[PDB]
Amino acid sequence: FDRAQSTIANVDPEIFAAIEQENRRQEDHIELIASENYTSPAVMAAQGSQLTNKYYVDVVEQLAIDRVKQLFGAEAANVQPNSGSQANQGVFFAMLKPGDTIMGMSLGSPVNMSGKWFNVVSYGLIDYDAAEKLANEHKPKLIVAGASAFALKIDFERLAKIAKSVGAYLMVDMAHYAGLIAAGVYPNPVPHADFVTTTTHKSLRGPRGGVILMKAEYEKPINSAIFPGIQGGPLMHVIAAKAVAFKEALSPEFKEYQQKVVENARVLAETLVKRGLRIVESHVMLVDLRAKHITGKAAEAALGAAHITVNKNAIPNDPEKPFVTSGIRLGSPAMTTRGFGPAEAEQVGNLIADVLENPEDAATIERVRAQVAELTKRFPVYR
Amino acid sequence: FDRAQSTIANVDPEIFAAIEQENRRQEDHIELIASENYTSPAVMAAQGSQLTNKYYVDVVEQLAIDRVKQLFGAEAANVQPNSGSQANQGVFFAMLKPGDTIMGMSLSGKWFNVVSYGLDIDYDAAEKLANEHKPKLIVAGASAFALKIDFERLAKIAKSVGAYLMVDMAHYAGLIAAGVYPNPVPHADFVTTTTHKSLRGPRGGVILMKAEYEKPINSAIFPGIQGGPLMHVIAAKAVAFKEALSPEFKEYQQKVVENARVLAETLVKRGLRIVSGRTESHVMLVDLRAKHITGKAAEAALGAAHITVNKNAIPNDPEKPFVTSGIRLGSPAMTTRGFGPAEAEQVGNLIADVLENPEDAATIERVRAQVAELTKRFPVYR
Repeated sequence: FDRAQSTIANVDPEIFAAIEQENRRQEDHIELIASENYTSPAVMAAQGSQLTNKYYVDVVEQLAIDRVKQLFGAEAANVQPNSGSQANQGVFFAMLKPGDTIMGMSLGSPVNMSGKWFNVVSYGLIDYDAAEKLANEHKPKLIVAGASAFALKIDFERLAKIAKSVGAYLMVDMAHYAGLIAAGVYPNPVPHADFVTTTTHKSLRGPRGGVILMKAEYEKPINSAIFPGIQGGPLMHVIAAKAVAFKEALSPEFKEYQQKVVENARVLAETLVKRGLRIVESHVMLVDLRAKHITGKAAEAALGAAHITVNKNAIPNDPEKPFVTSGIRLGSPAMTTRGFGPAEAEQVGNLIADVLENPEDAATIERVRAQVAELTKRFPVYR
Repeated sequence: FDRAQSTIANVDPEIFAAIEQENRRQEDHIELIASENYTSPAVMAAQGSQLTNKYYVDVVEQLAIDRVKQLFGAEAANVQPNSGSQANQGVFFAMLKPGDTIMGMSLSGKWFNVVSYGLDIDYDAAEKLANEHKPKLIVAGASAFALKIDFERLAKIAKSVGAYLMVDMAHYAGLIAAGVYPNPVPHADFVTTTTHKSLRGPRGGVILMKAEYEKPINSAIFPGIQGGPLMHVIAAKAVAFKEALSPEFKEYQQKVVENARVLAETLVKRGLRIVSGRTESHVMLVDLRAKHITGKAAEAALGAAHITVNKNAIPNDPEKPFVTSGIRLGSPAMTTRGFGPAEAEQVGNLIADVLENPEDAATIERVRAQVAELTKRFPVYR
């Protein structure tokens, strides 16, 4: 908060100004990028604590491990990774040898994989027969699925059977869905997978970081490779922040929040459809913009000028170049965190359509900016 | 501070209590582990900021990069790693391929073939080993600074066998920034460091490199060093780098060196032997054999008296590795919280008092009370 940040103001005016600019950006924009969120003051205070000075499991780390195990029903957990990528790579580093074969189920999908360090084979997404055939041909040591497995409603039990039949581990990256899974909205892969990775930010609404969940059989292999003797001191301040976020996620309020996220996304989608858009039980949607004769890139820019943040995104059979696109992808987690409910979701849908219908018209952009300002003033992120 | 961490108190009493307990531990102990320090309120506030919500280079990251390049005269920098060891891995895995040979010089075999040169410096013998094993990369670390290795000469040896030269300066980076120790950057392909320790920043790492290596370092997928940055932590790094550029930081390092000199001289007056670190250093290794106490026993007894040190083997140590005949200790942390030469001398005598009667309850209690007077006078954070 104000007093704490004031400690930066006179020692480093440039960094103070950058922080203040970002605070303003977060307050003044309606953030609809589906991976984005606003973590709590408690989370931030934990990672702003004196735990940064700290270098036989620390109480803070045991709390984080115990809570994340509880949240997902996992047999074991490692909370040391500093990112989703570090979590995913950490599984490969721990469990595999150079040149081992990894089979990804993809739509960097489903995770980024190094062709220098591994033999990476991809199954394009479902056809369980074709996946099993490919697995038998390539004999992967590990099969990995990600966001697309959730979006496409993959049967994780069935996938686990396929992995086991060819002698492969099954890994699932649930980062894009972790908060919803914790709330029971989406199926939990943990009972079925050997490894489940996630970010601690995004729909889990925690600090930036990662976690590896694993069956107890793989606790030692994971922890014998992912520990301070090899990767150096973990960030115990960030681990404390993870613990705080996991306690929040265990609460009934968090379940209600995720239900509100789903409902707000439904209302937003329904409003866009009423306003003539096409939508290609979720927190995220892909909007086909072609009926409004605007590209994804132009829509992203125009919405941005109106203080509404989205990402351009290719649609299926997109007629535009991949750096142009015919779509935008947008989600409800962040607007829900700052207090928007169904009425506000519908307002946002209408503001979006207003911009798309006249994207470079100055008066339209000004009116929408003013309506956005009413919303952001009434629903501040941080008080 | 109190208002900020108060936001945790009712939402997560268990974590709040753990934080309070750690705050008390930092306050109530004299920390002499040479790698430990206390970073500034500004650094903490940066990494406690809303930058955690933020997902072309961000102004914050460009400031961090530019400042660390300025601090060390580096051609390029990557400020992404989250520990010293992770900075090191970020070089190995970006620049090498599976099975490549790394030659370490010092006092992961699944991934690389590691050969070790054991450390007056025998450059010919190091060169001979390098010619036999043809390492793709030679790494020097803390022992290279402690032993006064000639980095220009080591760079020539690396070139002569076809190896990159990497130097890990984590244990000396703050001294190097202040001009007290030689800077390896002009001579090495890669220089890695922690941002904490003697640089007194947030916990993290940095890779410094010659300009031609910026792209391969930044692009590596494996093992997940790159590819999801913590912009709040990067802002904290930037703050620490601005601090390190200041004349005040140089004065701090001069005080660190002086306090270590006083500590060492006091311990010698009390009948201890300094193996290494007696002059021009923040760190020293104490040979305890004259006091007939193991490093393990010394660490434990000093800990009971609220003085924190690490046991550490001495050269030719007769004790088991978990036991040892020495302790390693340093002045950075005590200097940060305001101790000067008078207090450094007092600390030296308190240490000796414990070493001389480690099993005597009255001695431990007496020293503990003296330690409490010092820690109360010299709080870490106000």
